[PDB]
Amino acid sequence: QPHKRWVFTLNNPSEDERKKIRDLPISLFDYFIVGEEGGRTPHLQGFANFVKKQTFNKVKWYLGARCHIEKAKGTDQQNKEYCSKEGNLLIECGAPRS
Amino acid sequence: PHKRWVFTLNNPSEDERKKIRDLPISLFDYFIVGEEGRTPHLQGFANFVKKQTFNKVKWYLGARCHIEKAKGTDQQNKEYCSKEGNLLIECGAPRS
Repeated sequence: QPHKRWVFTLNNPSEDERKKIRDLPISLFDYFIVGEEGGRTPHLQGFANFVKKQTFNKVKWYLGARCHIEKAKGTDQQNKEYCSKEGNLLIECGAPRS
Repeated sequence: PHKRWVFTLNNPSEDERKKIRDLPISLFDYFIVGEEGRTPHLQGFANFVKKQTFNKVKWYLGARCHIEKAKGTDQQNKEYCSKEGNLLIECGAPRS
């Protein structure tokens, strides 16, 4: 079952892993935010709200194999707040839908 | 070369709108383009990461675009591009 909204984390991300995420097209998303957190072991904290419904395999293809991804929960704005809670954003793109 | 540009596209194709929307997140520090319009119209603002000049920008945004170097605050061009309030693309953050 594909869903539209995914959350995801990446502990200790490589720079090639950072560029894979930033190299995504702006059109993939209604809303996209990934903050950097932690620097005793920095992890990425990301929430993606895709335009189309996406499948696990497709969310992993886009973000990276090493990401831990699962269906998101809560309002768009709620996860925006969760992802920008250490105040070091890497990517924001779009606007939070309902 | 400059980093900050402004552009319009008069009556812009669906293939022209998805060409602009298809662009990488990693090209811009700020990027906004709203739709305005009886003759609809695309008003944008691109604050790249790298310095780019004309022929680079027009390979990215689209040939028949009307581009030029920007002037005003980034939150000024943001207010300009969202005056009509129908946003197509916002990506990054309005810088210094």
